[PDB]
Amino acid sequence: TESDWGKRCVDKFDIIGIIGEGTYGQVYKAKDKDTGELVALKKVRLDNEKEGFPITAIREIKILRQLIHRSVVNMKEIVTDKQDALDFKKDKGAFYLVFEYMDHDLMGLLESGLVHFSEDHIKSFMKQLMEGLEYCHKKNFLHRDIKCSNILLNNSGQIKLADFGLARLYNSEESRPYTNKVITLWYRPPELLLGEERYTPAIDVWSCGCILGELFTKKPIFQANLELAQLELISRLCGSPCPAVWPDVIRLPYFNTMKPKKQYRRRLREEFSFIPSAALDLLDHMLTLDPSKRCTAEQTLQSDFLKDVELSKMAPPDLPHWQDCH
Amino acid sequence: TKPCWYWDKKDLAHTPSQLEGLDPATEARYRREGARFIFDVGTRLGLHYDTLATGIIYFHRFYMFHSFKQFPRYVTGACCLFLAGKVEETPKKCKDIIKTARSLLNDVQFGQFGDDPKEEVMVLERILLQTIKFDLQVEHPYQFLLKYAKQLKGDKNKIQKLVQMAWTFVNDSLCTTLSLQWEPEIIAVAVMYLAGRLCKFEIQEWTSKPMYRRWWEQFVQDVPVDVLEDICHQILDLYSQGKQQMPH
Amino acid sequence: MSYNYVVTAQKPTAVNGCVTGHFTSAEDLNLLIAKNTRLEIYVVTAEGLRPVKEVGMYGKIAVMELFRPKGESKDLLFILTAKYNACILEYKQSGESIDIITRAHGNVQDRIGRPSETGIIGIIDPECRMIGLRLYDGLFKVIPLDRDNKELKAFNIRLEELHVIDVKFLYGCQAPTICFVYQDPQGRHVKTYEVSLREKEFNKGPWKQENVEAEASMVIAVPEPFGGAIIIGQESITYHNGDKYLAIAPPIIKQSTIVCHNRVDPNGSRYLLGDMEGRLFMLLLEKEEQMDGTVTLKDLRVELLGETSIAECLTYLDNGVVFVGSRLGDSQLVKLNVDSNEQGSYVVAMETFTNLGPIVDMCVVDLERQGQGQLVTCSGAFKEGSLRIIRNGQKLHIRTVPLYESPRKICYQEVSQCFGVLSSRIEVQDTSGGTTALRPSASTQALSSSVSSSKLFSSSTAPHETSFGEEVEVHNLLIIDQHTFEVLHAHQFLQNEYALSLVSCKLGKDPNTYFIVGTAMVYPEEAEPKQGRIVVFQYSDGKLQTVAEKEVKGAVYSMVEFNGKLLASINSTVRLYEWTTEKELRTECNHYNNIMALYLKTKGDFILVGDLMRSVLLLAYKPMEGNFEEIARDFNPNWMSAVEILDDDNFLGAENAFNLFVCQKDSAATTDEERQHLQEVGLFHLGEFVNVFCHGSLVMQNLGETSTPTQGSVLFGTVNGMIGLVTSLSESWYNLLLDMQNRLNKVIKSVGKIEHSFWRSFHTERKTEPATGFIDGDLIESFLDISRPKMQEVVANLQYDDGSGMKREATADDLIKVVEELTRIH
Ligand SMILES: CC(C)n1cnc2c(NCc3ccc(-c4ccccn4)cc3)nc(N3CCOCC3)nc21
Repeated sequence: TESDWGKRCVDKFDIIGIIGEGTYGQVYKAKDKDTGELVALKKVRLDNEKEGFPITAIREIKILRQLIHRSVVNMKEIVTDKQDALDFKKDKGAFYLVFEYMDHDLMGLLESGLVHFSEDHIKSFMKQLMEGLEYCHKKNFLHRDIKCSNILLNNSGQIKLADFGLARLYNSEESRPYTNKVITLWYRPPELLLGEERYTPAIDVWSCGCILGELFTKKPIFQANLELAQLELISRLCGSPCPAVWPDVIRLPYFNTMKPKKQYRRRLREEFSFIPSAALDLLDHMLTLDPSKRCTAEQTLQSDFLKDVELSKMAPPDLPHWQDCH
Repeated sequence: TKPCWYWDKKDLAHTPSQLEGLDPATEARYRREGARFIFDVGTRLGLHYDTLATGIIYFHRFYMFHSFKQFPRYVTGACCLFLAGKVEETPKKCKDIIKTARSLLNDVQFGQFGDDPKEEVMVLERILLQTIKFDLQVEHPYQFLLKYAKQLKGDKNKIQKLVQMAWTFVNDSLCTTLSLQWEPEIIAVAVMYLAGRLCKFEIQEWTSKPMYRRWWEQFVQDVPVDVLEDICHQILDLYSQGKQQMPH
Repeated sequence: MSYNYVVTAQKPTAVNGCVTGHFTSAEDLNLLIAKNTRLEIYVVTAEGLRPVKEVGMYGKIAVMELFRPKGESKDLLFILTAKYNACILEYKQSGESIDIITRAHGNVQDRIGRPSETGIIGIIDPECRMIGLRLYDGLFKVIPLDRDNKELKAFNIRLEELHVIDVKFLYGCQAPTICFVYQDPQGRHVKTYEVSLREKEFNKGPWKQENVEAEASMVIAVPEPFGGAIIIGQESITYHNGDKYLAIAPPIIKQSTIVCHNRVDPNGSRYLLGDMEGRLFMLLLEKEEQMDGTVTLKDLRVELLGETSIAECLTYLDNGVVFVGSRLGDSQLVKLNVDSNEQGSYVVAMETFTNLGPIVDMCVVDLERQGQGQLVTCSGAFKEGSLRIIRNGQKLHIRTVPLYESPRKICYQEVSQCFGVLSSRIEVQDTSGGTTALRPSASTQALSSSVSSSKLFSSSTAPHETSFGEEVEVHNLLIIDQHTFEVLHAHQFLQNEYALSLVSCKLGKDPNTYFIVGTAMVYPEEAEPKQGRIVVFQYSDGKLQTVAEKEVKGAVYSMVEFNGKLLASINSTVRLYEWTTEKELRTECNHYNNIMALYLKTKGDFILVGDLMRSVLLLAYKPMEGNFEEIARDFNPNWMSAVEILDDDNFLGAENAFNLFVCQKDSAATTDEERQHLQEVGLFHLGEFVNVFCHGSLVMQNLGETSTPTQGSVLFGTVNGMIGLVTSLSESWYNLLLDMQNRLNKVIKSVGKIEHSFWRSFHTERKTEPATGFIDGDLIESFLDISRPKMQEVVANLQYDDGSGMKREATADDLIKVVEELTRIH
């Protein structure tokens, strides 16, 4: 049946090439021999045998077989290398996680400078991302690695979230110790810069706000190399963490340690004054310092900016293809 | 989409183990020993109850596709617990599972691990994953015992006695093939039902529908008493054959 | 890691802007000409221009303006670089010693902002109270010109109008006032605001918004006699001052877009206008004085003067002399006469300044069997199209062969003693239903001619509608002789067929040498071409014979000969064809993992593919198997302009951001993943747009030439006419030259006080990295031009390595020899 994963062989796919390098193996583009569908194969190598099958892949299998949303990437099956016949110990062949093939990734489209986003294209982008983030948050899962490279958009204007290698369940009642450094420094939330370690789903919302701002400038907002410099850049824009706006900042491990140059005032609305009013309000609420005052995924979907977007009107981004040469 | 992980009691007469000449009593004994091995090892390691149960459900499922005569059970058990730890985010190093296994197992039993215990377990991970068809998410009677108990309102002390007694039954049902016959939701109800009969409690009074004598039907739709009694019979038989008596 | 050296063989020749004023002395009339990164200062004479000074700047010159604040004797110069480096400069001369003073400087980049579509705009107040900068959408940046602002500190005023086309500071206003044409969904409008340095905000401007032409392009601030502004469009020129609105719509300007403007008479009575077909107009402002003692504008008139080179910048000098600065063709001095000549023209060319124009493609060929090599470049566009033959002999000798149409690709075929050149000409839909060319060109002045009669797409059934006046490109293959450069033959391709790629080679066991062209069927409706041809021609006995044609399902962007087989890139696919004994192309193997295979290069059985957005990939042909294998890819994303192979392990690429990089095989076989990661080991901001990389050198090689430290030679051609050379170094030579750069940068004074390290930093809107793996040859070759005190200051405590001596001190005289040897490669 369709559900008997791990047995079908990777012979069934014609490998087109290597689309990218992942965490637990390389990612390849491939065509299914039977259907002609294009797939993306993530290679999982347990040959290292340091600690066996990688947990990053275990998370992505465990969670993505549970999550069924248009804006969440779909794992179709898990296939294997030709296994050694009647010799299970010597078998070092790897496993492949089959996904749908998405035409492009956001970082590539922006780094190459080949995308222009109108307000209406940003509306369709964010409604899908937040709707899928909402779906995940309603299911009590945190992504913990929202970057532009984990947002896949195909030319049809459909957005899908993808690298769940760091996803774990969140319980509001049961506070649990979690890994401090989770989201990429450019998109890292302020609380994790101070090391909350018991963070809320709001961490993902901060990353998406960073994307929201980035889509309006085409340049990431908080570009730093070190955790302190990042807190400085965030502070120059959002204001310095202080009990006046974040009463519990005093509870954070590095609060007294990582002071910014000044106690800056918030200028987010001034430095982003070129943004439409409905959007600017969304950015201000998503880039709120205190995670308990930062808006939820649902609240962004009930905003003037996203509330009245019809997903029938996908409005694909302006991707130049001809005349890019001349 | 998703695989079916529940069989009928009559089907257990045809596990690989049975067809290689193992009798029903022996396979049942092997299942109890392998599960209790998983439980005790993880308890020493400080593992969450869900992690222990997940390993057991993997273990029980595994020997629905393979024979106990070709796959030594304590190696299988150790592997299941090792994977369960990663699945449930309570990870342990394989060397630490082997260490605890050595303490709890006698020399003959630890012989199953062969000359290199850690390797034999790590190798089996490939087979385990293919056997469970990479369906790693598992639900356990515990969550439903607490979700349903939260909706009961009444004497704080009578309900807590019901829950703890039912909890002990859930732990004991893991040593049985019930995990492979009935969904966890039914198990949680069955253990509430059992604890109720023994404690002379009438659970319907604690529900929002106090004159609905089949109290469970608001929690688990379509469950006949036939099923709940079958489950209760199986759990109590484990207490009668063993020395232990009802928890009270 | 990898070590390489980049040197400029010919400086940028395109004129990007030109201004006039009194910069060198309050007395002299100056002409400042800006080429990319280069500033040329001239003094206006009665015969032409007297050069006085040239400086380089560590930045692309984006804004260039002269102004004279109260208290100064002479004009000061403002320059803003494309990296947002601002400075104010002064000319100072002490007898024979000429130097440029940096009076104020700073970087005006904002942490947050959207770069505007119409680019950086910089304007200065008529009272020189402030500098206006339009850098980002929705923001107006003000640098107030107070004496104390030596760092050029500035503030932003919120601008409601996000999409601004153009802005100027208006004349005759009680306060500083800006006039701008902006775009919103309701069309284009002209609006005015006032600028308050005290309040640091806009106040309501003198006159109301008026709706303007949809394609309103340029704003002219008219001087005091008639205060106001003129708005230039595609069809109409309009004047707006308060309630006065006048508009002229002469049919002559509708034909070609007007791109430049300049004031002839300071009163504002006459302005010059230029358009894309090179036509030069006079815009005459007709005066009406009122009995009130006031001067008003009676009418606007446009008069055609003649033809100039397609001009990026115009500036009127004196008498009848006008400087024509062209980026597409040669710049000029032309004289405007009061009386027309017998052809009706008032314009007569005086001097012609060489511009290698846009270098679309180029090849190196030893025409005279000299062992040297000459560079035949495809240069210029449209009517200024040309082929340029460049040879060394101390200055480069450049011959220009006018084509009068846009050249696209060039390749040399020795067997035929001729070149093949792809070209396109612009024709316009005419009343016959067909098209008519605006002027004769090479594709029409060929001795013999042909037109492909291919029936491949003949079935069509795709409706394409034509409106009178629309432009079309007509593509041709030109056979041009290597000695005379007579256009021997011109082959015209199918209607709507673009010629994209060209090779000359033999295939298989076929002894004939062919011209092969790859094409694309281009229809306005298509996002990406879905039809195309590979055509095999034979040039024999003065006639081009169509030998074979292969239909493809895309655009043949790039082709290259590959060990007797034809390697071609069709959109996503990279394909290898074999040439059969039946003289037809047969597909052997394909590679499909690409977005758009724009560029191809080969070496042995290795193929380097340049992609639209995925940078560079190293492929290989496995002959034992008859297919392709991906060896390694550059996973860092980049938009490619051209690529080249340096050696079996190092690969060179160019970015659309004016950046260069080198990728190398990781050469570490620990994991398969390491082997497949091409690692960028070289990063360098060139400052130019590289279109073509070509192996070769123009230096005479007698085998007796002292062996240079550098190994290898790659020449490259850019949009601004700049020609450069990339060559490799040993680890020892790099470290020496790199350590010397750091010493030179501390010693050499930069114009605008721009840090050299900043200038060469890799720069995209999203990234900025320090340069690596590249030696700036121009900094190294400037050591020979610094004064002796500075030379000895540079060599202090300098030590050599990895050579005859493990630690050897350097003297100033030792380096003079090394750098001189390095000057022999360019
Ligand atoms: C595995 C699954 C989640 N998946 C499904 N479709 C995609 C997907 N699709 C976007 C994508 C598509 C094409 C290319 C590409 C094309 C030609 C040459 C080189 N790369 C890159 C990214 N890109 C990624 N990531 C790209 C960056 O690395 C890591 C993988 N994963 C995906």
